Amino acid sequence: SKLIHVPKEDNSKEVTLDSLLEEGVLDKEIHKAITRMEFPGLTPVQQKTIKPILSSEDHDVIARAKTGTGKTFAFLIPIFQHLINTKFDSQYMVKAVIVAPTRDLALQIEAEVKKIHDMNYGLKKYACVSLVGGTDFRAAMNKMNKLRPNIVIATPGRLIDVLEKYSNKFFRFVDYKVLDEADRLLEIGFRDDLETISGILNEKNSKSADNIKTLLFSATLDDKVQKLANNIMNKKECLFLDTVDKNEPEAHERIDQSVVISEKFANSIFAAVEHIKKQIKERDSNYKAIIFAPTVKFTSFLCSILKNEFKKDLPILEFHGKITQNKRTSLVKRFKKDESGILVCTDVGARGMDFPNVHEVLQIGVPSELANYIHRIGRTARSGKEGSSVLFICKDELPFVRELEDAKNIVIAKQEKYEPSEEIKSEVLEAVTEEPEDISDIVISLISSYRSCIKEYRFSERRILPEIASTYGVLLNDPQLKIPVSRRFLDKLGLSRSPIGKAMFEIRD
DNA sequence: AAAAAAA
Ligand SMILES: Nc1ncnc2c1ncn2[C@@H]1O[C@H](COP(=O)(O)OP(=O)(O)O)[C@@H](O)[C@H]1O
Ligand code: BEF
Ligand SMILES: [Mg+2]
Repeated sequence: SKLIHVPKEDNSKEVTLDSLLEEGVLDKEIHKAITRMEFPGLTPVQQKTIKPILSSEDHDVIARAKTGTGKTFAFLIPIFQHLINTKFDSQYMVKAVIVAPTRDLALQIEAEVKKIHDMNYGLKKYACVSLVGGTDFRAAMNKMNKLRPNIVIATPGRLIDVLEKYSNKFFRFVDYKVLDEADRLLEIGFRDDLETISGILNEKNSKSADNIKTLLFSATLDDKVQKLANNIMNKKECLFLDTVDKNEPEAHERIDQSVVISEKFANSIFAAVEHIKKQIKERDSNYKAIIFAPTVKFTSFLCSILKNEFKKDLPILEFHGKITQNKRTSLVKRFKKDESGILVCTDVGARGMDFPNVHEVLQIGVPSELANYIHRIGRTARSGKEGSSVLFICKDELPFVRELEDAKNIVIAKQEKYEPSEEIKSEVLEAVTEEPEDISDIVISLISSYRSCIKEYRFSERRILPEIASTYGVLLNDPQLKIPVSRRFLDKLGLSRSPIGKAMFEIRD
């Protein structure tokens, strides 16, 4: 369809709750709720989104705004407004459906809705139910029946599982569709589900198949999403709202970025520990940080080290997809509340998760996708606070830092090399209690992980994978050693006819 | 065998 740009404007008349109230856009009850949150003033994207999202019964909406700049309320407020605008029509039906790439994010958005509810008990009538995977279906549906929610937040899969069973009962009158972190939801493995959801909701709707308004939000998107969103967009023209200049980088300016480069990938483990150690001393245990890792196993493994190396000083929270949803929710709450501590996680906590007052965002290795570099370091410097970011890598990963400059215009001015002392190496290797068999899996996971993103990050397959592989030897403290595997397994890997596979592995059946 | 996400 037709895309209409609305570029960033420096000379723009401000927008406030009071103005939007006096202008008649916002009813008193939502104003009352948002004002009590005692924000200085509406963030750019909020000022730019609210009126348009409510404005025409036509145009779809895309909105780009940097991390932690209030993109949530930027659509949660208009929704509530729309709910107030139609309180006598279909008062027991879902009118707004919000979708998010992870469960914790969905639950977080739900919690935000609950905050809105908390700031004004008059808005509790507009009930809200979350539909995410890893929780009891029956209970969720019991909640659905009980409350008759006007707002649903969900993850695609469970939402499909709900729709295929109860599309007629709750979802026959949706008017708004919200894709938070829209770009991720349009990636492979998500897009089909979103297209399915879109199809079902459009098919089921009573007024028309083009009734629903679609809202796309993310810190990272371009026009190339609209080509990917074409099948889920209904309206004839799309409203692109951008709080960022076209040339300007998507990364947040207030983030103090740096990158530590090592000879080997394993070294980055030593660099991170030495860095954290320095911070705890200089900050007197007043340290709140998030550290990212490529895989679940490397996360869990890194957690062991950090626990052995820093549990005297701080709490170490392990956070990844293989954690049960209860533990995830609880630890998320704890890290949200706690003043200090270290959150060791995969990319489950890369997008959208708002942990207040995080000092530093560390990264061992590279993200699952280029864009997720922006989101990762986005976990800090949120809501007007300052923040720092450190990227721990080795030379064989440097083509990634280059691709950060080429694609996203992101330049890390602060670079420096790193080589570990024998002391720190001894200290860390002493902190490893994992058997060789486990180390094997841990490194293999990294091999598999880094293999998948070679084409994406411009890596040299012949140079990168053996480096990742030698980690095994480094951890077992025998550099010349190779990972012991069976021929059939290496054949499953498909590297049996490769010099690399021979260079990284030792067939020991 | 490799974030996440449907069991
Ligand atoms: N208008 C505002 N002024 C100041 N802080 C805000 C405002 N709106 C939201 N926030 C804060 O921003 C934090 C995270 O914002 P979020 O909605 O996650 O932004 P994004 O989705 O763009 O990352 C929340 O803790 C919230 O309290
Ligand atoms: F809305 Be964002 F993903 F916090
Ligand atoms: Mg964000």
